[PDB]
Amino acid sequence: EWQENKSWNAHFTEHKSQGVVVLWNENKQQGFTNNLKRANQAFLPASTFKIPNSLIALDLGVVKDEHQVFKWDGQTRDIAAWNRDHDLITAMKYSVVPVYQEFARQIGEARMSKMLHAFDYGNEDISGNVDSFWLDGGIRISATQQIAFLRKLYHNKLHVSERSQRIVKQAMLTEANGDYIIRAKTGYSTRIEPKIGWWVGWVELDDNVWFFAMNMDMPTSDGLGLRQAITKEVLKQEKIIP
Amino acid sequence: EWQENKSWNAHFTEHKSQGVVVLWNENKQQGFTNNLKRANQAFLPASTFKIPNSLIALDLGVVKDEHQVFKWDGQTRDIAAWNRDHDLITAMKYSVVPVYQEFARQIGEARMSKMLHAFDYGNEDISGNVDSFWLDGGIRISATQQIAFLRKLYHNKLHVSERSQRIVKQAMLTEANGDYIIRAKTGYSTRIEPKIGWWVGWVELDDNVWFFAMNMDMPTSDGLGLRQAITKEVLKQEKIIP
Ligand SMILES: [Cl-]
Repeated sequence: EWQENKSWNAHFTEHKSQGVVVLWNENKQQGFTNNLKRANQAFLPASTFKIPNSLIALDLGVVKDEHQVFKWDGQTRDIAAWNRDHDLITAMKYSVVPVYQEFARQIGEARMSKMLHAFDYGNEDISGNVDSFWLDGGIRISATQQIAFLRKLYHNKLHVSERSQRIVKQAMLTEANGDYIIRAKTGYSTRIEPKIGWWVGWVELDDNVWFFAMNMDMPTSDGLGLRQAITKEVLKQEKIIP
Repeated sequence: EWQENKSWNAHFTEHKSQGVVVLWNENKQQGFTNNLKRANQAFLPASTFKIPNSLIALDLGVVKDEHQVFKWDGQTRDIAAWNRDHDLITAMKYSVVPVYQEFARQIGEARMSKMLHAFDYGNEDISGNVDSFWLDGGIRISATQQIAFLRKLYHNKLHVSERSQRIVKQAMLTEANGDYIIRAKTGYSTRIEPKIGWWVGWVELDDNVWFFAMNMDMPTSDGLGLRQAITKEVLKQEKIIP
């Protein structure tokens, strides 16, 4: 069941922004959003694709464990954090595209396509460069589809090993305190209009889990922090977090 | 190699307290403490024993997974947080002794003894009530021994399944942000003098891990927050965290 709560638009308007936030109460099995249409609108996943990419890479042995070092290829790139060695944990934390482009090439398009079908991931279309299709290729997914995918991951019900799903959920760790735990992943699609930013994941509470998926128009990189800020304002409004 | 930093005693004295803080730089394989003598002094583990107890219960199947509900036994206790259903995550978070006492009874004395010897855990002496020996029994462990045990857990080198060690490290999650992750467990020994408080765990950074183990005299519960405060205060002085 899905209910539309348009009052969340205040958080977008007050931040000179436009987008969608989708929430899912696991205990009640009930979803909420401010925009039904945009919640089901299909976008490029961008770096949110690092979640399924990690799962496949781990299960195929392309990645041994979360501490296997992937050496810098020496090429200086704009993002200074990319110009260094990384493991799975830091590669996720800093959204290091080049490391995951190497994962995709070793996975290959054949295994990438077939294993993404097992996840029921978006339109299941990887047409484009095997190492950039989630950035300028044919793959598309909606916020509600992110939720469905994330719920399977949380419950270890994706068709990969439990170990791989545990490692990725560890690598998704973003914030934790005495009130909640957030496991999530940011995204930032810029190669194909409209430019947008993602934040998908869930909030773990003592007695419930709140899955979330949001995307918003991102004409400039100045507003990237609004992906998390607007989400936390919805969470606060619903008394999910203090 | 071990170096003594007596300047950290300022953090204990200024709080009208006495104790030890032990740190271990994993990358450099170097330990630091304010009191070499007390760093090797053995105490009752108290609720810090919930770490090995969780490992044993998981590995033996006493606990299915981290979300298996353990129903309240109906008995009202002083700590209100104990008077409710718990899973492994919340049982750790709120140090629910009674839930872990039932684990110990189901593990049994023979399997408990064998597993602690495999862990090289303290003096490996479980004499006393099988469901309270870590509170008023014969088992003893020092701050340096806590580190050594925790390092095995971090590296999945303990003699249990990798899954068991991953679940417990998940259950140990205490704090996480863009700067560090803390996985730890508090302790509070009161049944046998001297009353003390524990905090054992480690700090995960991008490029290093800092294991820590601290205990301090705890004549009254007024100073339980000093377990984390004094630890985070040494970490601050040593430029480990902001
Ligand atoms: Cl975790």
